[PDB]
Amino acid sequence: GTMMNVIMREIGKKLDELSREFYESVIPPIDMYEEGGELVVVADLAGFNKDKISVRLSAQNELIINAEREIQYIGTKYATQRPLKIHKVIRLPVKVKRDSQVTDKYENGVLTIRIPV
Amino acid sequence: GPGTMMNVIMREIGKKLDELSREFYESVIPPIDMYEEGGELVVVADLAGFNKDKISVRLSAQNELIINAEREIQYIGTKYATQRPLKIHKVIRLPVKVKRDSQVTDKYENGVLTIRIPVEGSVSIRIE
Amino acid sequence: GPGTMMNVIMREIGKKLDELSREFYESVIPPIDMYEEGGELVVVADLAGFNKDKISVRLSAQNELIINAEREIQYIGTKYATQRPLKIHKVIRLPVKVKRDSQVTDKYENGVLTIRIPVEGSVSIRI
Amino acid sequence: GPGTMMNVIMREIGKKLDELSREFYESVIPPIDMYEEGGELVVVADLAGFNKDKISVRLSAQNELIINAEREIQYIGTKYATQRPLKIHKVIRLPVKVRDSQVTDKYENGVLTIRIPVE
Ligand SMILES: [Cl-]
Ligand SMILES: [Cl-]
Ligand SMILES: [Cl-]
Repeated sequence: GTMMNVIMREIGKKLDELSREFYESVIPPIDMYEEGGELVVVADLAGFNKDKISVRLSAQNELIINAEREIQYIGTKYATQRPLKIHKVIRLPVKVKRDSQVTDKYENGVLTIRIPV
Repeated sequence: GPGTMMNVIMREIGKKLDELSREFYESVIPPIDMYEEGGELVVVADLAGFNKDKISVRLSAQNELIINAEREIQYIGTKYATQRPLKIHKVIRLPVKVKRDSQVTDKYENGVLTIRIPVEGSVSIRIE
Repeated sequence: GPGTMMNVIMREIGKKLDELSREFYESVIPPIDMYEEGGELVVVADLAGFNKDKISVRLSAQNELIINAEREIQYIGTKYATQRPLKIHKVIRLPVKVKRDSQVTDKYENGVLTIRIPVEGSVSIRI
Repeated sequence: GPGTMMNVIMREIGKKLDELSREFYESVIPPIDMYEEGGELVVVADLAGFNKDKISVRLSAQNELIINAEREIQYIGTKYATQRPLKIHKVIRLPVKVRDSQVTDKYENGVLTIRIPVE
């Protein structure tokens, strides 16, 4: 549910055995700043397909990042921490114009989003 | 009923875990997948936005894999959130015994670091 | 070896504790002094920045004192911290039985709330 | 230094909100509000029951803002609880950059309101 519950779930773990469920809550970390008249969001979101990443602006001034991937490995599996599904809701600091041109770029695993304000 | 400090503390922990800091991500990133097939151990790590030259992989004498990375991120203008990690030091305990002597391959594509490691199926050799 | 998650969580909570939430202070304000003098129980509460009409005081069936208080912080500007409480509900176990028949007096000055509660009591005898 | 607040809070684990220690409130009082309007930055702190003369504020080398206060409390009777803090030392990290400047404080209704002007 909450972050606290997510994080407390991992409380007795070593740092190399954190659950997938935890990374599905915590990924992606996000940088946010405003420069040149637009609001810029930057996400570390490695190893997804561009057609499998969705970005959304809510009525509620929330930025929603969605991503999905499938991962199947041949052989003996020892750790499967990399997240399959991502759902990141970001409340926006400053109001964004309803009609706007929004730019995004996905490179080197990094998702950069530019929203005019 | 006066209520308890315990609940107060719990409630406050919750608030503090609600938004997570860069230092927190520096300690948990990368998440890894780890699997063995055809006498190879593979580690796959989500490690977006680094330069190949700034990443290091080290195999220790304790059968551990060490992933290191560092970057600089420039912030201009008002900055509301700064979660993305600048420095990475992930220590992974390897599930199977691996051959330090043999050749280790890795690659870095789409933010994903992959490390292929030969597994010891024989008698171990130490070259030092 | 590999770090511990626990230490990470500890570190993460610890460094944020210098700034504590409004809800935390709504839980712990006010601190009180309590002492019996002159056949009445005296409760002294550090409760700054309230309007005297917004403070209310009650006495439970379970021999508790309840100190309620409410206020709104209007202040406009670019906020950096919001620690100060808005609503106060504090329930205090009273160490002696109160005479439920008697008038309770409360004074409020310098943010300090003083409450005097007449109590029931008798000289102890061992014949 | 760091982790001191953790220890302060964790010391009251297992207590009812009824019976929190003086030392707790000594570390935790006062709650503050911080916000900038105009050139000055205003700090509103709930610091009931002090004597204005006894209240001291300085600005630090590290640019932390320091609030000091001391007082005595008097009881005639049987004491059941003494939570109210006697000595207050609050170090506040300043968000805006500092250059020693004029500071204005007004202490009314137990509320300390201070204005600091930063460039
Ligand atoms: Cl959605
Ligand atoms: Cl190392
Ligand atoms: Cl000093």
